Amino acid sequence: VVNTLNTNLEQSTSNIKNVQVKHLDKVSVRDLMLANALLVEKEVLKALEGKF
Amino acid sequence: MRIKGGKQTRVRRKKWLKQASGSFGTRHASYKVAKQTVIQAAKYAYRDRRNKKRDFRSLWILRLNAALREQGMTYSVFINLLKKHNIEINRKVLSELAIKEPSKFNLIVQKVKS
Amino acid sequence: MKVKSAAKKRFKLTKSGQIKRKHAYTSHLAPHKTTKQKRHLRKQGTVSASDFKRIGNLI
Amino acid sequence: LNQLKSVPKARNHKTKTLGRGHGSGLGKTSGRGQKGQKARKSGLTRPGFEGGQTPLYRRLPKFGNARKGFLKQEWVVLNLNKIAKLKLDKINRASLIEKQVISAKSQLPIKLIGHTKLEKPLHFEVHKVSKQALKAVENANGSVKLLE
RNA sequence: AAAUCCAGGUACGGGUGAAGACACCCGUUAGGCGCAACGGGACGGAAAGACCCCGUGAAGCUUUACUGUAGCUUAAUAUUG
RNA sequence: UUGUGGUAGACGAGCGUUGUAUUGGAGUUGAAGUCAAAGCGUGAGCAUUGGUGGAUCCAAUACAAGUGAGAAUGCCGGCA
RNA sequence: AGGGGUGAAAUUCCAAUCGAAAUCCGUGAUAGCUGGUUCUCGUCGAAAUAGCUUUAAGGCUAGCGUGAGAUCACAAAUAAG
RNA sequence: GUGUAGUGGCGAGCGAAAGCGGAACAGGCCAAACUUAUCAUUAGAUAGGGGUUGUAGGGCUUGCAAUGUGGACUUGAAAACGAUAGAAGAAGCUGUUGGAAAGCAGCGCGCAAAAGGGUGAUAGCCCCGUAUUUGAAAUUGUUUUCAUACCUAGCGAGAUCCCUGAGUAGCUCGGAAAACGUUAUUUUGAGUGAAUCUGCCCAGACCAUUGGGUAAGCCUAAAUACUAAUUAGUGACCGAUAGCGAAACAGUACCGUGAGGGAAAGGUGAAAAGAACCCAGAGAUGGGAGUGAAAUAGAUUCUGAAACCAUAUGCCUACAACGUGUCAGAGCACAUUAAUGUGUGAUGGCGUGCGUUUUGAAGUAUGAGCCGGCGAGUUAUGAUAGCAAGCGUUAGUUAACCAGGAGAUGGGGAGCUGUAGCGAAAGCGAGUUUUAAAAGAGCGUUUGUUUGUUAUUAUAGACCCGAAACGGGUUGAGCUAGUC
Ligand SMILES: [Mg+2]
Ligand SMILES: [Mg+2]
Ligand SMILES: [Mg+2]
Ligand SMILES: [Mg+2]
Ligand SMILES: [Mg+2]
Repeated sequence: VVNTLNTNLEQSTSNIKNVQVKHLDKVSVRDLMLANALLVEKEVLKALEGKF
Repeated sequence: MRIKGGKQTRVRRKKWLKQASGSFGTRHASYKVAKQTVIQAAKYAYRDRRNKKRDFRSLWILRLNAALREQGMTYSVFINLLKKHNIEINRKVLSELAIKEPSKFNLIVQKVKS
Repeated sequence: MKVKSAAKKRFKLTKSGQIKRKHAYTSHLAPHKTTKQKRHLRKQGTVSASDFKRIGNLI
Repeated sequence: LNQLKSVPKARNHKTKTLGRGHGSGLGKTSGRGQKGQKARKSGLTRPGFEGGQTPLYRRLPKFGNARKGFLKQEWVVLNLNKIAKLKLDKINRASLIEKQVISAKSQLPIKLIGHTKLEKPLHFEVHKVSKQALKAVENANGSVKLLE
């Protein structure tokens, strides 16, 4: 999960069928409770706390 | 979405047909007749599972009457001679089987003479 | 589901159910009835609970 | 929460399938009875119908609509039994827009109403005040201005 | 080839029965299986009874039944002095 | 302790099918389907072995339905 | 050439069909009327009456079934007085 | 907004216009006054200038400021981005079962490519592609830039000057569009018929006051509806009784004079290596051989149930009344999903099928010859009720629409329900209607909302099948009737 949507990252992991990168506003309940492992970037916490 | 399902129908009909084997003619071939005959057979099973204990008691009565009639008294008098005097709960079959192993039965029929 | 037009013009609906209605026998023949009957029928009244089902879904 | 096993608490109720045999009940007749008009396709005649007998609505006389062709002039209303729970002084449209009870795009006149006593003073700016509502507001050593 | 056909190993008398029975009840008679015949029965087969009745069913026809109308005729007005 | 016949009919709990989703997993050392067998269940239904067959499929929890056939002088095909 | 035709008149004939042809379309016409309506187990269990009905083979409401909830004592039953 | 105001044999039913939130947004030009040139100028006509309307405008007399935006738009030039063929386009070997391994297993490897298809069985690395980066002589599309025409520009002063769409607006008779079953408004087949800015029309018959707008002439992109077609692709869509009627030479064959009606059926194997040769036979064909993993894959060609027809071990049956089975039970013959076992069953007791509809059917009442397949309470949009969940006492809640992976969702408060009722209504207000009555009675003096799921219900064919028929368009006088 990313806030600024970096392009080096999503250039990778696109050929990987397992994994996927998403901007914060594009994670759903299913897309998140399916993760089973995730990597949050340190920024989005400030955003997330605001959204509750 | 479309569902055909020819497996389940054939399996069910196969069970019904397998129930009726040893049936005359087409009764074991066509399913429509096999189901009728299985239903009817189970009705007869339910009725006979009661009629047979209705009838076996009668048979025991008959083969006890015959045994007592060769000693000098009747079955309709023997039952008194079990209940009122020498109160016995000997069953109505075993007093029958005791003739097939006799001379232990004569002990009964002369015991109640007291 | 359109409200029956010839009903919404005869059954005003009050608070908490209790459909309201006017009484019949008040339009035509005065002398054949009595004064007691006439002033009993002027006052409006509720609908019997038997017809409440037929009318509530009719509105 | 393990989509491989996702469960509710209770919402999956007895689905009355009407035409799939007798063991489930609701079978060949399917609950439609035996051989009536309702049994056939599209029974259930017109909602208000007593079958020839003049129906209740036809039997009863019609309510009269005096002010014909008009619409009742709506009022925005400020009852006193609840407005105490609302914390505000100097009541008017300019603040009722802020407290969201009224809307800015609403050129609608304001009425005041209600008998219940209120503790603190409130200064209302409204179009109509009841006699005893005005009395109640003034006993709280407040005021009411009646806009014209 | 055909129409027919719930499965059939498909007797008779008296009685009973949704009221006239191959099967039910109580008696009676009868080895298994064909072939040529004949038609009593299986309320045989072919036809969702043509008669009768019912449906707020159809169509055709009638008339001083109702409502309308093509036509025929009469008057005002325009064409027009 | 009191009960447990039952059409119309109300109510409850359930089996099976087809597919989607994620989770486990079996398969040319032979998958489904198909027949056969002297199994297991309170029922819908479910396994085990073998012959055939020659590539997909099974279980658990949800979800969605062209979802469950003995009758319609039913339709189509076959056969008496 | 069909709410027409033709008729030495019979309701004749109009492509094996004619009290108003044939096929296509509105059209999946409508049918209070027949027939059919597909898996299981458990719990409970009726009516076939009254009133009205251009209604009487149908319909509405009451009566009788079931499910959810309250009334739990003065309500409802069963015996004696 | 609302299923509202209304309209309706006030029955069935029908159903707006405002207002509000939004997608998109542009408004231009003639006729006539006046003037010009010419028509035997009897013009009342032809071609120009000029001018376009409402806080009224324009023309007529007189001045100031203007050189410019602007497009509903003409020709050229240049450029960009596309459409129509295509080019490059990374990475693997070993072992076992095996007919063939690409599986399984060992050790690696590449990635802006683990979308897809084929390759003897399931491949990221065998191939063809894909991601990516690219490229057009010729034809074509959209946009942009520069020049290029035609159209287009503003603030004042004077005064009874003139113009401002005639068989027109109205009025009457018959009808209709509009939500309205004829009614303001709008249209018209017949008849009549005005006025000219102190004007004309309008604000549900009508008049006055107030206020709004200027008909009777023309033109107009955008948002909107639809997709047989071209290209790329998708599917909790069908998978040969399905799905288009049609997977194949299907609107074919076939029926009918004609309009018109109108089908069924596909799969060898990885590859023909399509089965040379031999025996029987006239021959098809069959049986060996041969190829092949298998010929029980053989051209009848994937699998190959059932009804159905034949063969056979085991048991029973030729004095026996039978809805054909069941409960007992001998003898006989075998031996299992190891079980108080299996197949048959001389002989005793007992025994009038299944659905349907009916007061009641074994029924001399009806449906089904048998097997297999197909086949009948769903869906959209709203109403009420039950259950569960979120949110809550000035609460709850979004619709359209916009951005988005043909997504959850974010924005979007316009509206919806509830928060005060009563009354026919103005109105009053925890009270209110009736009433002289402040008595009495009626009704009220708080228990929400949005979704999920289920039952019932409404409008749509609304469980399925079933008419005789009704109306509209066409095709038929090659038989038959008449006439020529
Ligand atoms: Mg029926
Ligand atoms: Mg006959
Ligand atoms: Mg007015
Ligand atoms: Mg049935
Ligand atoms: Mg008959």
